[PDB]
Amino acid sequence: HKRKKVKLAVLKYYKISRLRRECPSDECGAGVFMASHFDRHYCGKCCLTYCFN
Amino acid sequence: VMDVNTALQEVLKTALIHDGLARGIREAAKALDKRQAHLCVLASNCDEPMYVKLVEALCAEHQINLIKVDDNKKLGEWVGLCKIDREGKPRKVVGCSCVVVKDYGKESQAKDVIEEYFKCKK
Ligand SMILES: [Zn+2]
Repeated sequence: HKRKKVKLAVLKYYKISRLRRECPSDECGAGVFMASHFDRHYCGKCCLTYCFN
Repeated sequence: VMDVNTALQEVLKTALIHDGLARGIREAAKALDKRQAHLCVLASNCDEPMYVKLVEALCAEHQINLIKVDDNKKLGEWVGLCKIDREGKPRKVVGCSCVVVKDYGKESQAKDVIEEYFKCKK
């Protein structure tokens, strides 16, 4: 078996009130959004993984 | 007469050939947030209300000039994501709702959008 990537209809991170945070990095930021998992935060292109308990 | 339609075609082609055209909504989002925009235009033929509303809010945030095109497919043809197919009329056109000009690229007849800016200012 191989992984079949799942598709999402649209992006809804906004309402201007953002609904996710942004990767504090030199290369990227203010427009790239950090994944909000059930426990941690994680930035896709850079791998910054702000864990929070 | 040099109207905003022909001048819009001109500036969009010139943005494309100098690789300063961000087509889509995700690219339009990150480009608009990065404050690297010069112009934005959205299509009237969008049934989704959240798309148009989001584009209005995001463009209103930095107060950039706004144009309409009234046809998703026409705007897709203009921005250039199509195959010519040996003729002026192309096939399998992909709809493009929003597109943001990252860079004008070449300053040829760039004044016309600013002329239209004054026309809205009036
Ligand atoms: Zn990052």
